[PDB]
Amino acid sequence: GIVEQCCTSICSLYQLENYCN
Amino acid sequence: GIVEQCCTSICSLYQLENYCN
Amino acid sequence: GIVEQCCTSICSLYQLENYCN
Amino acid sequence: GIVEQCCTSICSLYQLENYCN
Amino acid sequence: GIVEQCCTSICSLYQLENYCN
Amino acid sequence: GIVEQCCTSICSLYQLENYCN
Amino acid sequence: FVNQHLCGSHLVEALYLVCGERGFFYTPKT
Amino acid sequence: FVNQHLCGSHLVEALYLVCGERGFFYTPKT
Amino acid sequence: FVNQHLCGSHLVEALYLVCGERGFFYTPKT
Amino acid sequence: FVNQHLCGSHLVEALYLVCGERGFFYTPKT
Amino acid sequence: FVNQHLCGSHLVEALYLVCGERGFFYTPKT
Amino acid sequence: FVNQHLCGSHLVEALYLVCGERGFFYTPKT
Ligand SMILES: [Cl-]
Ligand SMILES: [Cl-]
Ligand SMILES: [Zn+2]
Ligand SMILES: [Zn+2]
Repeated sequence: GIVEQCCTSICSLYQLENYCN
Repeated sequence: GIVEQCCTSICSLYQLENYCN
Repeated sequence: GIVEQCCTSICSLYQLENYCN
Repeated sequence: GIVEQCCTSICSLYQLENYCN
Repeated sequence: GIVEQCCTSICSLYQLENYCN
Repeated sequence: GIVEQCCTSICSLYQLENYCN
Repeated sequence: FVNQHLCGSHLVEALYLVCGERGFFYTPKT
Repeated sequence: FVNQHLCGSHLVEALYLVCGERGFFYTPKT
Repeated sequence: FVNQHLCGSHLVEALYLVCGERGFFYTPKT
Repeated sequence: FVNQHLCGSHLVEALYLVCGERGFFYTPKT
Repeated sequence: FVNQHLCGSHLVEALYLVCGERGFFYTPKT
Repeated sequence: FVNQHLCGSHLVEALYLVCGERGFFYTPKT
């Protein structure tokens, strides 16, 4: 999930938009 | 300038990106 | 809603806790 | 103290109230 | 007090330093 | 640079002023 | 606990503290 | 833009930035 | 609520949240 | 991405997220 | 250093930076 | 004042505090 994608690994601002409503 | 624009009105991430080195 | 209530008036931690998953 | 209870270890919001005035 | 001064007017780092333990 | 001086190592508020404009 | 006055990103910080590993949903009007 | 490590409260501040009025969900268990 | 690791500036932001108008002391030496 | 309303230190947080390792310059009026 | 305009949690962040390991006390009116 | 480790967004929040209207540059590559 978000933690693995963005904290443990590394994510872009676009990947972060995957968790917007 | 950007500092004032983002606070008195609104600004976009794309406008902010202009201030990166 | 909560987002507006906490900012235009006040809100409690107990009200916030309602938005946890 | 607070660091040991809350940072080094793990604390609840109620334990944090122990450091309120 | 300092809490109100820094918010309703302005305050300096030197004034803040007075609240350190 | 700033990272080495302030994050990797340790810096004072005065050293931080070295990066002001 | 005391009542809160929270705007913008400060609401999201408070939700983060309150919810911990449960996470939360942030849903503004409009 | 860039890719960085975003963790904890920093992660939800970034979701706030990116999502804004759309709102978002923070669900660390997955 | 939950229990998490709260360190540094995050710790004093949580004390602010929790204590508010009561005020609080942050005393890391103990 | 959505448009932003950012004041004070919140602008600096947004610039930090946007720029990553490139860094940025913060230059207010006056 | 420059003069500051600090409200809410931003005051607590500034006190944290200024005081370091000495810590500080946060004591609002009323 | 004191010396502490200031990293990431915390580093640029401290530069904001310290520099204010002067503005500042954050340039991690150097
Ligand atoms: Cl951190
Ligand atoms: Cl604010
Ligand atoms: Zn704020
Ligand atoms: Zn942090």
